[PDB]
Amino acid sequence: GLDVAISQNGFFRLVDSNGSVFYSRNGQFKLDENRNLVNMQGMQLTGYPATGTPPTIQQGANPAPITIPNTLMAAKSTTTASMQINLNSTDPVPSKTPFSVSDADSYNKKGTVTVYDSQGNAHDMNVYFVKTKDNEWAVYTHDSSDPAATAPTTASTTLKFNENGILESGGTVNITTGTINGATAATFSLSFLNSMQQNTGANNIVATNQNGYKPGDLVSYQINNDGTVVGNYSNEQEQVLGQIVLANFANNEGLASQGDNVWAATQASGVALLGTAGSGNFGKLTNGALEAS
Amino acid sequence: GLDVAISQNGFFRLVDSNGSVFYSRNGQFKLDENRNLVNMQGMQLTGYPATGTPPTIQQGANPAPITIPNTLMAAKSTTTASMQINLNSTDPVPSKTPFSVSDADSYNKKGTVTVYDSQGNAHDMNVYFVKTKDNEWAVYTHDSSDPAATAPTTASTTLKFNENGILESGGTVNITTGTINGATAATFSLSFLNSMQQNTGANNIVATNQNGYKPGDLVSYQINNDGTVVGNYSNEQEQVLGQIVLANFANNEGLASQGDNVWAATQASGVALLGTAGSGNFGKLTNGALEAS
Repeated sequence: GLDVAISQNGFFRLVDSNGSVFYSRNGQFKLDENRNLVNMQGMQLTGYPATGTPPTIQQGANPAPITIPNTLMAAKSTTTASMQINLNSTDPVPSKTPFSVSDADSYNKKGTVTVYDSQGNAHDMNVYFVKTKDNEWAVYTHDSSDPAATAPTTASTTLKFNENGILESGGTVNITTGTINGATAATFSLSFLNSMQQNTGANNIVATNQNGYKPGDLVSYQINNDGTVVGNYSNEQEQVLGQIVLANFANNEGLASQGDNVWAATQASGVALLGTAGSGNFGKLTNGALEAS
Repeated sequence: GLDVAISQNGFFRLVDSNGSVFYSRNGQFKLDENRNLVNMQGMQLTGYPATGTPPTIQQGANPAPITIPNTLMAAKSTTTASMQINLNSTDPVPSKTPFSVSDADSYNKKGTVTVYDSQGNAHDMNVYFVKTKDNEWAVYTHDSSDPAATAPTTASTTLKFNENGILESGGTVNITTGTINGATAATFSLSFLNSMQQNTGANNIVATNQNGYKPGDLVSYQINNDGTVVGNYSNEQEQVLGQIVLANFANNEGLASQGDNVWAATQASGVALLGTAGSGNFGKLTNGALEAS
């Protein structure tokens, strides 16, 4: 049961099953089976919808019943990843050829970045650096999570460093994962931005990142103090679901009582003028609410 | 990446890693780290294994995952060799005695045949012909590749020719090589079949042969149009590795779609009836494939 209060002026904007619009400062709502937020009389709380991916609020749409779906948040397939490596200029060119993922002396360094496909399976992508000549390093990649993968035989790219050790070419390359449990592979741009070749040191990965994630179950939802409604999911991600609209009238004394501190607009009240908590005419909600699903 | 897809009837027969059997006309295979030919879901193409030495495909075989091992093809120790020589009846009996591999006027002719031991070392076998009297020629042999081998002071055989110059006796003799780098010697039958004594000419070796060879690294592999899978090795030899099986059903409409273009047998389809491309129920593969290692 959500309890949300208006600190200063304004009313929540509600609708009944016929679409007639009403107003109330009562902030007692329960999530019903249709995933709407409803007061004790069944009227639905309204606000701006969220659309797109990532979802965003459309403040120019007509207000409609807020929904808090329990639909899982879809996996996002990785399309970018990065690895920042410091490579040692004094490293040997490996004598053991060819390169093999199972031959630890056929490469100079292995790193790993875990990426995700459209279905949300993890692919632990191993990245191998093989010094070929002064200042140049072949890069192989391999999906270690794919039990039916091919052995890489050809470098994905070659990093070339200038005399000061700054990466001058070969720093971005398109990688495709293996196909796990039928799912279509992730295809992503792998960047080695900020990698350098040190005059001396040991091969070391300083940072990695990637922009995908697994699917998430709804763990909790919340109303922020500006009325934005946000879902929190089990994949450590969030999605905006909508934003509560508030209403003010030129004359509150003209509003028609429906009982149960619900009100209707009249000629005497003027038209409802709409906005959001914490902007323009309206103070923030006193707090908002956070509720486990 | 191999491509042998099927516009005809017959299905390839695949297994998942649990041994469950599936069928598909899709012929897109990759050679994975496990050395199986897999489709995009990681299912393994199956067929008859190769057995024996030389490896062959039997009619009694259970289909199993095709393998294309990267393992070396083993050397074959030589067990036969031949040298066909035309010897000159007017040749002198050498006056310089004794016979010595180092004294070029102590023999009438020298030839060479390179044989192999089971490790694959080459032994350069020198063969010396010394006319002893009318129509008889002593033959000495020596492994020039073994520094510890005793100098030949006794003939390995004596060739005797009849009045027409046809070989009458002494034409077949077992030879044992020396040893190289701690490996066991080769033992082979040396044949002088088709050697002749000409009324007049110069001593001349027309042909040699032997049946051994060095070890070979895998260079390429191929699928022939009858589905036989063959490895090609750097010793200029080949090995059969297996033979892809095809399946047909009494009722294809009865097969259970597994997604993609993969199918499972059912009571409605009947049991799979197996064979090979280019025989019985099945026409040849449209082409086959050839891939470098």
